[PDB]
Amino acid sequence: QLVESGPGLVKPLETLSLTCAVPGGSIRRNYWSWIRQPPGKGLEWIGHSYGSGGSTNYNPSLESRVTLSVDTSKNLFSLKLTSVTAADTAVYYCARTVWYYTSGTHYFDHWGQGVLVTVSSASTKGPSVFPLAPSESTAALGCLVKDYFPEPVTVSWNSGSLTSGVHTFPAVLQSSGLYSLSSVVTVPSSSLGTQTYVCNVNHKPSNTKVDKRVE
Amino acid sequence: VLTQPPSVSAAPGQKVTISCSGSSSNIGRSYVSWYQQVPGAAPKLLIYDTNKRPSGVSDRFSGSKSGSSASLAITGLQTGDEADYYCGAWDGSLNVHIFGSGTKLTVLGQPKASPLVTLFPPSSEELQANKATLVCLISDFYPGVVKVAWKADGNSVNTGVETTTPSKQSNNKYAASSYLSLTSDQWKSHKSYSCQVTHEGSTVEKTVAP
Ligand SMILES: [Cl-]
Ligand SMILES: [Cl-]
Ligand SMILES: [Cl-]
Repeated sequence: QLVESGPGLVKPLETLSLTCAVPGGSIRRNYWSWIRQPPGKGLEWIGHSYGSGGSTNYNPSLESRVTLSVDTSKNLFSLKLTSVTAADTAVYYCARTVWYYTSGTHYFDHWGQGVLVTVSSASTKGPSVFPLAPSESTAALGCLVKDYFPEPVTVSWNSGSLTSGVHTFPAVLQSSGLYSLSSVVTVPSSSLGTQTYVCNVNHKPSNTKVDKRVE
Repeated sequence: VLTQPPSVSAAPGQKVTISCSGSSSNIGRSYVSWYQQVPGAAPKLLIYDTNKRPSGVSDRFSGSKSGSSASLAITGLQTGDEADYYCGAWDGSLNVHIFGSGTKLTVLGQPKASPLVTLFPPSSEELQANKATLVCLISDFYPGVVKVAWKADGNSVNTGVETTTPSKQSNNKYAASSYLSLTSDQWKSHKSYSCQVTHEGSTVEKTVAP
C-alpha cells in the first residue's frame, strides 16, 4: 500500500511538496521513486532514493530543482520541486523501485494511486470570439473561442435552433495557462449563400456573452 | 529516447506486438520492463526483467529483447487490454530510468476511419488586432491516435503549436484540434501554412495562404 498526498494547487515559481506514505514498514530496505505524467502525455521518472542511503539519484533534466528524502520514523518518502511552471502540472506517482546495479534492472513493481498537481498562472479571463470561415457535399464553418479561463464555455448556433451537424471541440490548454476551443457546423454546400449562421458563446465565469455571424 | 509506435491495433482474438527501440547504453545493457495503464488508472508493472511476469499478469503477455530493441507481445486480444503501454530501461551512461514514448493499444471496435481535417485561416477581425491563430480541426478518426505537424512555407514549425489529446466522440471515433498561434506579421510574411495529420501511417494535409 502506497499513498501519495499533495497540495492540489501550487502557484508558478513556488515549491511543490509531496509526500508518499509507506504503511507496513519496508521503507528502509528499499529504493523508492517519484514518477510523473502531464495530462495526455508519457511517464517521466523524477528520481529515486534508498530507504537508508540516504543516497539519491535524480533525472539530470530536473536535478537542480529536485530534493528526495526519507523519514524512516514517520515512514514518509518526500519530494520537493522548486520553481514550478505549467510544465510541472502532472499526475505524481510514488513507486517502490527494484534496483540492482549489477544486472542493470530498474523497475517499479508497486505504485501509488497518484495525485494531480496543477500549476496555474491563469486568472479568470473572458475569451475573444472570431469567425472560422473557409464539389464537396458539405462545408464547415465555425467560431474560435480564444484565450479564456477557466473552463467551461458553451456554444449554440442560431440561438439553439441549429443542432444537427454541430461539433464543439474540446478545449486546448496553452502554455499561457489559457484555453481555446472551436465549434463548427457542418452544412450542405448549397446552403452556403442561402442561410445565416451565428454562434452564441457564453463564458459565465467572466460574464462574457458574444454572438458572432460567420460568413 | 525509447521509441514506441504511437498506435498498435487488431480485432479481439488476434495477436499484436509493440516495439521499443533504444540504444546500447540502455536496452542493450539493461533489463527491460513494461507498464500497462488502462484509462485512466495508475500504470501497473506488466513485465519485469525483460520477460518475466508478476503474479496476476496473464500468460497472454510476453516480453523479449534483441540488441538495442525490445518487444511486448499480446495474444488473444481482449477489450480489457485497450490501454497505453510503456517500456522502460535503466540507462547506464546517463544514470537514469528512461520510459518509452508509449503505445496506445486499440482493440478494434469498428472499421478504421481516416481523419477529416479542416484548416481555418485567421479571421479579418483577429488580424486587425495584430494576431493570427490558425485552427486545425481533426475528426472522425479511428484508432484514436494521430500525429500533427505544421509547416510554414514548407518549413517545419517548432514554435507556437498546441494540440489536444484525442477525445472519444459519441460515435466512438475521435476528435482532436491543433492551434498555431502567430502574429499577423508572421502570417502576412509567409506564402503558405499547412496542418499535416498522420494517422495509421498515412498523412492528410491541408494548406492555407494569406
Ligand atoms: Cl486474462
Ligand atoms: Cl519555429
Ligand atoms: Cl455508423
